[PDB]
Amino acid sequence: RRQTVITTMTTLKKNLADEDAVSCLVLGTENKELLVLDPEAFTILAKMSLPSVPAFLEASGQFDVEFRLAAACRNGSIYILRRDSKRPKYCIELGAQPVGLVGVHKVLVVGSNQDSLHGFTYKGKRLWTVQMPAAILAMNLLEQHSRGLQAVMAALANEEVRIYHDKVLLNVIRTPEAVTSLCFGRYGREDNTLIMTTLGGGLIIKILKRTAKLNVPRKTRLYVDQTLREREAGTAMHRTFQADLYLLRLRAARAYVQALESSLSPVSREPLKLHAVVQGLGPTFKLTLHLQNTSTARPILGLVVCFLYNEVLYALPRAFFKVPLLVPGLNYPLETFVKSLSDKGISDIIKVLVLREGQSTPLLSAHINMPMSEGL
Amino acid sequence: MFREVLPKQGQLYVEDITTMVLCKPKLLPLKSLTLEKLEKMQQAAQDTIHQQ
Amino acid sequence: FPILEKQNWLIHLYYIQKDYEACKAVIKEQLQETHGLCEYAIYVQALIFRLEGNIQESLRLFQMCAFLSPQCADNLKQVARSLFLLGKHKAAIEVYNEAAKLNQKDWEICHNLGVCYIYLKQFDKAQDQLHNALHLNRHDLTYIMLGKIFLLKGDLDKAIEIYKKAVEFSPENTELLTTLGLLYLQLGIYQKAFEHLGNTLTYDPTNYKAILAAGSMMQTHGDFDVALTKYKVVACAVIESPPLWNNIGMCFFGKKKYVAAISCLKRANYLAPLDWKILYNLGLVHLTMQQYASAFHFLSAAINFQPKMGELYMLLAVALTNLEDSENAKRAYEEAVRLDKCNPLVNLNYAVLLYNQGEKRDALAQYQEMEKKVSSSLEFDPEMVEVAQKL
Amino acid sequence: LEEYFELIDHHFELRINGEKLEELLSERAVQFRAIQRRLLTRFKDKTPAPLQHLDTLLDGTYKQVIALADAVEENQDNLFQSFTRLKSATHLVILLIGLWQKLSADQIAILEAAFLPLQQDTQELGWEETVDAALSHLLKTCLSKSSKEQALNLNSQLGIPKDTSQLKKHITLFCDRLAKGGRLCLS
Amino acid sequence: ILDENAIAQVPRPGTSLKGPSPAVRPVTQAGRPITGFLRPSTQSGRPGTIEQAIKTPRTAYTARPIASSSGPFINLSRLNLAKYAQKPKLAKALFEYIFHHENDVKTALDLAALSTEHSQYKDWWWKVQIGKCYYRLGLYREAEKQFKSALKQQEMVDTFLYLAKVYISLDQPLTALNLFKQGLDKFPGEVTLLCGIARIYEEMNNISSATEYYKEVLKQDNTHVEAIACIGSNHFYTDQPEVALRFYRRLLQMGVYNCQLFNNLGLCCFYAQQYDMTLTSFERALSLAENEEEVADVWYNLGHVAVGTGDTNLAHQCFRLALVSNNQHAEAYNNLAVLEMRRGHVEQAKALLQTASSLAPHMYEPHFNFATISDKIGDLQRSYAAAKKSEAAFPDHVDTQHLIKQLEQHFA
Amino acid sequence: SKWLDSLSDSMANIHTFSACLALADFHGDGEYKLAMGDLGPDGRQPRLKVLKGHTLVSQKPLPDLP
Repeated sequence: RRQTVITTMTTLKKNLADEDAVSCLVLGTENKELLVLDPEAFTILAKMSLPSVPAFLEASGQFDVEFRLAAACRNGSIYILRRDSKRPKYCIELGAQPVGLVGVHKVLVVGSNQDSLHGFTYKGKRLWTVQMPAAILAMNLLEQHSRGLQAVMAALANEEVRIYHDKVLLNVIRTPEAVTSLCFGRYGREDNTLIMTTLGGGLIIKILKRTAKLNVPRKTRLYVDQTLREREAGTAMHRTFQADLYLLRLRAARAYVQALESSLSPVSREPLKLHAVVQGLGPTFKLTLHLQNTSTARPILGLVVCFLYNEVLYALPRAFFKVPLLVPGLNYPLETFVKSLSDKGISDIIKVLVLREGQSTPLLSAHINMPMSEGL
Repeated sequence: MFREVLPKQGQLYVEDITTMVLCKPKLLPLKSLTLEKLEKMQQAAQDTIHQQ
Repeated sequence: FPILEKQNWLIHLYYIQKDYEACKAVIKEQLQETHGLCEYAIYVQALIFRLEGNIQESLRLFQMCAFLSPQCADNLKQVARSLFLLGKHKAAIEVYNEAAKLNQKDWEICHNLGVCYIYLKQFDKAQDQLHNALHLNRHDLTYIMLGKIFLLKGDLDKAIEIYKKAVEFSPENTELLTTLGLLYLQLGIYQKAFEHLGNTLTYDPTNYKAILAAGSMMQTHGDFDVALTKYKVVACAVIESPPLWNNIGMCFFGKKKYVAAISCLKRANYLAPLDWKILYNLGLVHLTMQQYASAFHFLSAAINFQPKMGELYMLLAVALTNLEDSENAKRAYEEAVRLDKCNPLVNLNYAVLLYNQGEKRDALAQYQEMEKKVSSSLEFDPEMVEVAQKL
Repeated sequence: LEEYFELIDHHFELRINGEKLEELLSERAVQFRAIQRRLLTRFKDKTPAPLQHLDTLLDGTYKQVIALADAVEENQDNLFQSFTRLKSATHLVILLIGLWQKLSADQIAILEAAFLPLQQDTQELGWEETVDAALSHLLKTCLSKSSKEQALNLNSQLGIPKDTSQLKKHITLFCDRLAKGGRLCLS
Repeated sequence: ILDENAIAQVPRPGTSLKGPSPAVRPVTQAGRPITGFLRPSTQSGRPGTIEQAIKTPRTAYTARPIASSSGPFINLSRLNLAKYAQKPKLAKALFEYIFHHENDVKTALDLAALSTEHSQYKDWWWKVQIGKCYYRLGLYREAEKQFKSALKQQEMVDTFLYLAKVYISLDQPLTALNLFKQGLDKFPGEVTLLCGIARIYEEMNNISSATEYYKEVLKQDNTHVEAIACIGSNHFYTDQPEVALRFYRRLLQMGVYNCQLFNNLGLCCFYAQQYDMTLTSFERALSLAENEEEVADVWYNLGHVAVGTGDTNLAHQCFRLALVSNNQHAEAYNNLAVLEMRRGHVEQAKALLQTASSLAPHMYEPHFNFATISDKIGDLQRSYAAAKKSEAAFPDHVDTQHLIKQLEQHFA
Repeated sequence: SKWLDSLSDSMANIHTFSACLALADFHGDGEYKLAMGDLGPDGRQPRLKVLKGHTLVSQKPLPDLP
């Protein structure tokens, strides 16, 4: 059979709500269900249907006439359960999974995974939100009836715990290590005991006393002399710079055309990109050609690589080989083993030509200055 | 004798938009004298090896 | 025969406190014991992977969680989300559709379909889907995406209503306030823009994206020292940002600190050599400084970066008039007057060039063109009347 | 498609064995380097001292390194033989696919480019990843119409897989979608 | 890597050898901005493992490609060094021959030991030579002993610089600085000592004192190529290109005629707004370049000039020529990809930025641009993997932080 | 300094949570104890431990994790 597991458990008051009243359990099954039990934990009083597995629970009021059940689930939402409603129908999303849930008499705080608290109303309308400096590990309730102080706590991950009322911070403490669980009650014989457990173990018990301009640069004589020369001889500068720009365009076009002629550009309709890396000292170097098809979606079927070296200095096993089908977007490393043959250190260039199989003009090329041999 | 009037107000950015940055101009570092001598002595051996 | 999900609560509590170390160990132990089929040691593990940079193993494990629970809308949502975190939006849409044919009452599917159709440039379907996402459950990000749709597709006339309705509720979001203020700047309104930018600055005093626009608005209506202080507020947070230094250089150019403005403008230009606004500002300041050789250079650069402008060619022609090149100034002024529509300064300056060339014939044509175009500048008023009476 | 997969699996088992042998050789080399640095430190020191059998650990590590090097050499030779036999098998398979359906010269050239990518294996690119990327792309741009599968299953990478099931699935799917009447293209 | 001599393993930050941000000054490693005046003693960072040092460019940690470790007139195996040691007039020149010509440190040390014992250990020169033999044999302390014993005999700038080398080899900057100030107490205005102090201060990367000591060198020499080049570079990159143009025109005035000097003069002239002497300097540079990497750098800088002028086509051609001349030029790839994405070709830009970030991982611009374009189209996984490497390259960036925040927000 | 510190210990391996740890009266006479279902040091050994004063009085094994 397919049973379930219980994850969250709190109590709910029957009719009196004093120190001697009878309380009834409320279980949150792993199956998305809430079981409102009996005073003696043997029979079911109610079965409530929830849309997601609850993680945190809050029970306010008296069960018979006025019960409010807030359920923080795993889907990052608070669902409230009232009388006659088998389904909540009043849900509030937090945007992040709720790490805690503590119910103040009027406001309901929800601790977010985004390191903050969000105070909502029991009708489904947020009224405030406060930001934490670090993560929220555990939220509990600090209630002292002498001063009527019922404030939510916060066990932050930055090695501190800050007690929070409606909006104000107070009584922030420090710990030698970030704290994972806090409890405030009448432990021992003090109405104001707070016991706290470190993320690494250990215990810290605290008893609350009842007596609570810019970098704008500078300019020197050189700058004013240069600006004076520019103001007195601006025309000649303009003319000679335009002449120099014309000559530069001329020479750049010349070199671009010469490169196109020799096809020496490792980057050059017909999309490709290749560059050759050399690795290793010693007589044997690993020469890996990183080749890449740079197109939207079009493979390149017939291509082939041919090496040009000095056959007296380098012994290439396979100086010519086909390349795989180049899929657009993947860098193919195609490696070879160059080997220096000269007994004396001689560094000679090696050319690489990538070309079609039906054409004789290289599609593109690359050069590599082979380093020294460091032989034997 | 009329002087052309220039606008007194420039163009001001009203939002910071992430633009691809370029690498920065590279001042070629100079060399020492020992380094030049070492490189020339390294290449002279190559030249004599090729010239034999 | 042991219970399947024995420790889902413990795994959830370890994952929700941002541990990702003990949670992983408990996940591995649970999976080794149960030989799989846990559906929540895989789910939380994939979410942890997604929290790290990896969005591939997250997709794989969400695929496994969908395979375990074939009818579970949240698993399909998570798989489509893992797709959308990669570049594939069509497949994300086609998985969100299946996630919707199992649950027709959630806002997340519609919001994510909107943001996907946005990346797919299908604006009708995106717009309708985001309207639906509002009607199911209004969220801030849906409002932002709808405003983005109405800005990309059309005009701010459609975005002002949406952003106003958005800021109407939950008015503490800095993004909404700041974007509505920016869109007010984009139009003639300068008052409500200041209102919303101040509303933002009350919450966040050091908001860089709002300080920049506030300082811009301030510079526009004089009072450069207030904008300079606004920029001093954020100078150290962003010490190298071209827009900030361009605005600071225009501040220093306002109060006749031309050298300390050339400095900031050149620094901003070095950090962004492809930004036409800094080039235009450098050209203008070098015109005001009467250098006329760098002014032409920077204005020609800004022309080569944004050529469909009228003031650029006007300033380039004013730089060419003092460079002993009057024919180039003629053709530049022709380009400008053809490419300018609502700035009479170009017409007045071309009239000045013509009248100084001894023509006095087409100078009247440029004067009449200016007077047809038209009104605040103190020194463009006098030359208006002096080139009138002397013609 | 079934006596063809066993050769692929033999090839991939040899590849995985080679990667394991190499990651073991890495550890052996690190041990040798550490013990060698210890011995060099003992050498540079003036004062005499017992070797503490550091030389024995060095000899043991050296024997391990030589054994692993010989193992890697033999695995490389076995991998090369398996690659040649796999090349012959895939030649036959492309032939039988180009006959089993009236495939022209263009589609036969596409198949020869996709299935016969390399001449031998290297520690950065192997037959499996390359043919898998090529087949995933050929099914992506030509033989698929659903975008969900196009993004979920029909993806291409150039890293050594942990299993050959994706490659075999893609090959069977290729033959299937050819049987229904599909045809290959490039654009 | 394989030689450990520093006593302290993790010493205080500021006492070990092992300014403008990478948004202004180009870089060579994660940090270590590019320097002026390459000298063959520059280490400029160090690798972590043998694999990283091998799988990187051969000239990324030294001015020259790294090695594995740092008829005939007279046959060394024929002469009895015990007889040439008796004659010091022969012994000194013979030792200089063996040491600097043949590079036989063991026989040189044998000769030097016999000579020193012949002189009854009373001449500092043989002590310095034995110390040098030791220092290049590997024994630093055994060399520091001889250098100290030679300083005791007679103070010389040579022995001071030798001890400085020894102390820097043992990773002890603050000992070398005290020794240098002691030497300056002996020689009140020596230029090599001040330059060594400045080199140590720049290796420790506190430029605010290296500039002071280079200024002292200038007050002494005023033709020093090292101090002039360093102060000039620092003046150029801290948005003062006119002072750098002056500092480099000084080297031009002193007969220096290089490819580096003229490209530097071109950069300075253009960025100091002197448009008449800008491009002729780049032309002289292209003329003087005795390499294929120098030509590529000059074409890269000409493309920078062009893109500062506008006319992105000329800069396109110049970057492509920088690639043609040096295939492993990552800045050219990055800038050409920026111009491509300016045109519209996104896939070309992606591939070129991937190539750039593969060639130089220590740079931050290719990673940032790849992450930016990815995030623009989607692919938040690639955007994260690239922005995180950007933050690894330039960890105090700003746009990288906003990108990482947006990404980590999309992941939840 | 409103929070008077009482005990700070670090050897107590108490890896409970903020919900499986509750204090109440357990033998009358106005002496409140604190019962907690503590996991293992890692989460392997479920052990119910109760605390009176600041010395451990009874820890006993539990079938499964509370």
